[PDB]
Amino acid sequence: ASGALLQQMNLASQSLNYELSFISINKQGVESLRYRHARLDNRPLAQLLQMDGPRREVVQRGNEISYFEPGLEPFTLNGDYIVDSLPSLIYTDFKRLSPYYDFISVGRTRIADRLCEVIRVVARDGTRYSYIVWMDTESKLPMRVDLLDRDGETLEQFRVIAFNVNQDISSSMQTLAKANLPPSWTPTWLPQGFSEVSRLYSDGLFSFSVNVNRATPSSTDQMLRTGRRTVSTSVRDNAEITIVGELPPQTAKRIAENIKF
Amino acid sequence: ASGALLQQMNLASQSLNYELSFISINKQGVESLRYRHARLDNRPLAQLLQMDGPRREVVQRGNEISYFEPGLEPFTLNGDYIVDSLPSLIYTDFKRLSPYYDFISVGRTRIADRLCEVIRVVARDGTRYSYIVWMDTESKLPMRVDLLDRDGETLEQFRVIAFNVNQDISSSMQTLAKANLPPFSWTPTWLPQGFSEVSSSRRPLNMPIESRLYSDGLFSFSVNVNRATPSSTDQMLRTGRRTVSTSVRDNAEITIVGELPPQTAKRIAENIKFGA
Repeated sequence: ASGALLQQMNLASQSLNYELSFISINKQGVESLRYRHARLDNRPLAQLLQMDGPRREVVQRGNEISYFEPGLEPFTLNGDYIVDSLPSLIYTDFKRLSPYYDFISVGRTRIADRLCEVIRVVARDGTRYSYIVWMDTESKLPMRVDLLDRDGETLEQFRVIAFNVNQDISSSMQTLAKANLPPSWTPTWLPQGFSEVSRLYSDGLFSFSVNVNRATPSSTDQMLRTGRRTVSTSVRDNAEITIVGELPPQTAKRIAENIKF
Repeated sequence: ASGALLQQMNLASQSLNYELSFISINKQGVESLRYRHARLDNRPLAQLLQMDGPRREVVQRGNEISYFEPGLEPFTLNGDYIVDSLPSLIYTDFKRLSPYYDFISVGRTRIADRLCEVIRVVARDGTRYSYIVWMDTESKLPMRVDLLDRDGETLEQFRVIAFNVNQDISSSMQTLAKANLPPFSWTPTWLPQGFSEVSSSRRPLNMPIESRLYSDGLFSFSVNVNRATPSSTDQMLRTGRRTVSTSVRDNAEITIVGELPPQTAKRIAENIKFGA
């Protein structure tokens, strides 16, 4: 049941017309955001508005992502998503994940006065951070997403606050559509499901790089964690192995010590 | 002008029909709430809904507050507004405070995509916590409220996330209008300026404890005095807004409870005089 629900959430995020007022909670604080999404002529339309403070806005048409900020000059990049809108979990190909993750039904509750299916996303080998997701039972849109460290402490929370689904594409989305916008070593142990994309690795959800240079007098063993990001440096033989990305320290360490020359 | 704006925010919160989806942030976490307010026939109507988890709701019809919670039995109490609704600051008589507080204009910014006036509410004697308020420029409704300790760290935060003002009274506020709902031996000798005694009680449980409640119109605290026991100790605990200060002098256990900096609760206790 659970894996199919998660795929439906992915698809709903992409096909429905909707607006979410949400909050993004981390150790820096709580940020207020508004995300609008629509599909016109099989083309994705989106706006991410930042809701307090300076009027930072990012819009998507197709394929191009345009950035607006008072005083600064608007510019357009290529992208399939708006960075830091919905959590990256929502973009997952859950079918790819399914052999090496458990999707666990944890029951249901309300978020934003809407009944929600609650589902844990956990890697089977115990090597990774995990999610929980609360998804709207009716629309399947994500209502809350927690990223959890292995000790169960929350690293990131995303929380819808209010909440509407539209049948007909809204005025501002139609206006958006027509708008004038700016023109020698291998890692011998890896966690299950990670494959190579420095060497960059992904399991379809989390990613990390493994870097190896020659060791210098300045090479040190260190372990730094900033939020999602872990930086692990290790000196073996004449090499400085550096691992960077969304991994528990213990598992970053294990990758390093299993690099064979 | 800042004092006048704050009075207008007070009045707007009471007289307009509106809905606020908001969050309450403190050390415990972030809580999602929805607050609806209306005035029908010069009577306040309100609902506080709790937006995640179990469906707890509180309604106000005039002066009865009614509490609803699945599995439990609904009950109605008397009150002027829903507590832990809008911040208590919003109900202040800012005219009473004016000889003791500064109302300081700190500029303007956006909250919930609305332009807001930003105002600092500061006790002049440096004795109290302070607020900042972000108030909607058009409606004057409160958009954000920070309670700050004296070191400027925030103890509590109200923020609106969205935001609707109605000319007309809603369907649920009309349904609500017509619904079936349930029916001594010691003075303190130093007090910060503006605080006055609201009430006094004595109650057992059976040694008497004598309490006096104090308010300046914004902040409140109680001074409590019982006989000292072998278990009575000096302690100082702060939870958020709430400070609990216990001291043992003579044969008395003085306990101060409420919205006060630790150093000022301590000064109240050491200035209680026993006898005359």
